[PDB]
Amino acid sequence: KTYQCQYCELRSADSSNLKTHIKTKHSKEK
Ligand SMILES: [Zn+2]
Repeated sequence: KTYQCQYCELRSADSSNLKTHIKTKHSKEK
């Protein structure tokens, strides 16, 4: 149905936007 995060538990709809969420609120290994 939707796409979820891989760090917390916040969803958007599809990868399309979700990608951004991650980079800024989790910032891979930065
Ligand atoms: Zn997240």
